[PDB]
Amino acid sequence: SSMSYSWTGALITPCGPEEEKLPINPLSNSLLRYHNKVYCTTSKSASQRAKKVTFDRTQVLDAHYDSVLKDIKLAASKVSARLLTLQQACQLTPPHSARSKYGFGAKEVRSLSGRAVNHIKSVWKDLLEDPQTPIPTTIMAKNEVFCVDPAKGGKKPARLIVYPDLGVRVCEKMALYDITQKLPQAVMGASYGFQYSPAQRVEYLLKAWAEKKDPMGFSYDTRHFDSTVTERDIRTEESIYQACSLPEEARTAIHSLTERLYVGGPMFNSKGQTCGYRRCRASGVLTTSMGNTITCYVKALAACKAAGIVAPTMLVCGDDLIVISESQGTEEDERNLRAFTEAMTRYSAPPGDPPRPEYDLELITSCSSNVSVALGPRGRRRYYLTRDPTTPLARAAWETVRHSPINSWLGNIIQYAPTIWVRMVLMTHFFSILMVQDTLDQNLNFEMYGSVYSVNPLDLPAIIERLHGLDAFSMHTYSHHELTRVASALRKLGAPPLRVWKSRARAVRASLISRGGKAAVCGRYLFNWAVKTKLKLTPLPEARLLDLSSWFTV
Ligand SMILES: Cc1cc2nc3c(=O)[nH]c(=O)nc-3n(C[C@H](O)[C@H](O)[C@H](O)COP(=O)(O)OP(=O)(O)OC[C@H]3O[C@@H](n4cnc5c(N)ncnc54)[C@H](O)[C@@H]3O)c2cc1C
Ligand SMILES: Nc1ccn([C@@H]2O[C@H](COP(=O)(O)OP(=O)(O)O)[C@@H](O)[C@H]2O)c(=O)n1
Ligand SMILES: [Mn+2]
Ligand SMILES: [Mn+2]
Repeated sequence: SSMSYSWTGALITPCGPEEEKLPINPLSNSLLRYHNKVYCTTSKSASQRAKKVTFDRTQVLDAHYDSVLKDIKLAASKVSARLLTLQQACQLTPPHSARSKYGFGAKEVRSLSGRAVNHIKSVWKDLLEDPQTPIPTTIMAKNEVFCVDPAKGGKKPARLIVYPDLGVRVCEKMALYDITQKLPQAVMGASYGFQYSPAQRVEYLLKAWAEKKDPMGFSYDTRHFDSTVTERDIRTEESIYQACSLPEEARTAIHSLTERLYVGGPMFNSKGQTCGYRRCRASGVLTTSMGNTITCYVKALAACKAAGIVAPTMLVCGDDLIVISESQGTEEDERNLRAFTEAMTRYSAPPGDPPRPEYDLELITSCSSNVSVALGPRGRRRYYLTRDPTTPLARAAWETVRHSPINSWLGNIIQYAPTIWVRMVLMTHFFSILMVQDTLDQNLNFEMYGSVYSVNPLDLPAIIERLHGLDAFSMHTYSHHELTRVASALRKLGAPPLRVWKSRARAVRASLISRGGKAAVCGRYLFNWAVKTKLKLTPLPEARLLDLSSWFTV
């Protein structure tokens, strides 16, 4: 039926500058050596990304989907949501969020400057009163940093980002913000993924695998998900929102937003030229993650009914998906996943990689992360969440005039603290730099789902214990997979081997303990793995005092 995009063929122009790599990346050139392999996407590769995401889509709904949708709209019916006040909505604007054509910006919006408050009042009135005219959107390349893959044809092209004006975005929060904070949890329950700390996520997969008598899991990511959301998906989700107990002013605005923005609108490049028209999900609206994750839930859950996936347990993070279910022999299980894929493709959510039933939890990957196991001193199996370190390393090497990679180092040390690569590579380089910089106690930002939290480098031991527990400073024997992947990435990036890092880590332990105080606790804990004779670490009193709830939620 419907064509995802159409293109006037104007360029997808960049937004401001696109910083270049420098001839010395002086923070990360003691980390890895092949700074050529570390590249950043760019509006140049936008034309190529355009060509891969455009295609006529044909959706084929059936009674499994119809059944599922109703059980979800009934789950949504249990919801009460409230409008956000124009001012609440305003103060949710991120401090550096892209400014408005009408000369004002995140600065003024969060300050409740009267100029903006007015123009946003006039936006929201026109939202309620006119429920048809399209809302112009801006399309721009997305810039993000990757390592090259010569197997994947070199350098990825830049993901497309489409978003409305800054005044608009605040009204989406007035109409919809409250729903984003409740509906995914009300519809899916524990199937909802973005509520779990890494350890909590691991506990869930473990709980699920254990309660099958013969489990079988697989993962599913949809190829170019933002472009396979059809106009009927986006309206079907508006009727999921409308299932909720809402005030009448909200429903009007919601409906107007769906008709005028969400189901599609003309896209403008940064120079203003009409760039094309969009008939799919704009990645950039408030509902981008709620909408993906819920649309994904039904499609995948209906396709589950359609394949005869037995006793399925689901974990949905955006378009990524894990399904630990009941096995029907290796022979039938294979057959079902084809039915799954076919069903999904019939729903306009075709995969990039054909799913495959797996029977070993380490071999199942989704959300770029997998589970894994290590022994401790106790000879006892401890499970953790790890991932391919090739990209986190690459982003640890992004140094330009304008961006310093250290926040990224924090982010990883926090998120994948138990990993052999964080413990032995990142943590080593982190403190090694901070101490020489003599900024070991200057605060750092840790970013996650758009929230930023203030984090001080010397608190890392108690933070990591509240999130991962003391077992994180005692991982004895890593899996043969992890050992191979970590080795493999260090080679691929010209970083020194893990043997080397053990020598350098010994040193950082010395200076850290020799600074005493908090620095010394970082030594004895974060680098206990490094020493011939391990100190018996005990709980930290600070750990019990920490509130890390909203970190890994939404
Ligand atoms: C609602 C939401 C908002 C986010 N906002 C920001 C932000 O403003 N600035 C920033 O630097 N990072 C943002 N992120 C990414 C976030 O910081 C983490 O990196 C995120 O958990 C992805 O982890 P990952 O790279 O291992 O998953 P991935 O390997 O990237 O797999 C993709 C899955 O994770 C989600 N995801 C990954 N990257 C993003 C992204 N930029 N935006 C939205 N979803 C993403 C997708 O929903 C998808 O389900 C956001 C993530 C979510 C889910
Ligand atoms: N940096 C990012 C990455 C993904 N996303 C969204 O989350 C979805 C995840 O899809 P993905 O990461 O597997 O890549 P695609 O399949 O969309 O090409 C995207 O379609 C986008 O809608 C985003 O909004 N910002
Ligand atoms: Mn995808
Ligand atoms: Mn994905």
